[PDB]
Amino acid sequence: PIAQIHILEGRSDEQKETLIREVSEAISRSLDAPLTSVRVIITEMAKGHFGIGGELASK
Ligand SMILES: *[C@H](CF)CC(=O)C(=O)O
Repeated sequence: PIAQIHILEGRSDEQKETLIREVSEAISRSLDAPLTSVRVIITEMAKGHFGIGGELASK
């Protein structure tokens, strides 16, 4: 399994490392998939690069 997670910029390294660990564990547990088979990619979005309803995250 390969997971990619788009999140807004601004979080600490430590919190991102938690995200990676906890998502990986959830995938492994859910699927009975070996933990070493699980890859996670965190993709940070600049606040001026994410829209909801046509309005920026930076607003
Ligand atoms: C997760 C993607 F299907 C499995 C994988 O990449 C692997 O078996 O190494």
